[PDB]
Amino acid sequence: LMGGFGLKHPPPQILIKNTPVPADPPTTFNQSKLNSFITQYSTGQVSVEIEWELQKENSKRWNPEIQYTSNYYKSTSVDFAVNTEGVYSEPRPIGTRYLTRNL
Amino acid sequence: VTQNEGTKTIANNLTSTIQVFTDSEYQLPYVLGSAHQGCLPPFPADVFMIPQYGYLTLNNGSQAVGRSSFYCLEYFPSQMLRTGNNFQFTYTFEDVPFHSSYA
Repeated sequence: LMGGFGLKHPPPQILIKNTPVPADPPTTFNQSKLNSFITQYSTGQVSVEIEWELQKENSKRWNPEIQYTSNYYKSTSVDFAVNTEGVYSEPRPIGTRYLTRNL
Repeated sequence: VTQNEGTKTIANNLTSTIQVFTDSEYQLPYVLGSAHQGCLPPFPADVFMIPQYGYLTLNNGSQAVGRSSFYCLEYFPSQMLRTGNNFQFTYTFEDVPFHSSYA
């Protein structure tokens, strides 16, 4: 209902945590558990190869159907461009139902 | 057919030919199924004429959206056929539940 694809057996969920580094433990014994730790974190590179299938327009629509294109005029900040601050955004949302496929 | 002074005469012109085809890829607006009239004579001995062809697209009443395609079959292959030259083709269905013809 949020559009997209559904699967009876969808790609899994990836879960991670940082190894519990128990801080300095008491010299003498204690029955309780350890709460003290060392604030730490990590980084890394996320790789995700998504293969894709497609069906291209084979229609004989004689007239030039409509396409999607950035407006060909001159604007201050280019679309999907990075504002002079690196922070970039998206000018507008985009759909797929563009190619005029005969019903 | 010549029409000299209301006095018309129907001669034969075998020199001419005709062009016909079939839409397999279903790129043209399927017209039948709308059950338009002018069907094959529900009778055998009587002959008839083939109805012209016209289709429709998306429209905003008296006008049409750009997403209103346009078609011209003469942009397809057509078995150019002259008299004396026959024409045939072949088709096959696919599985469909038998129309439950029972009470």
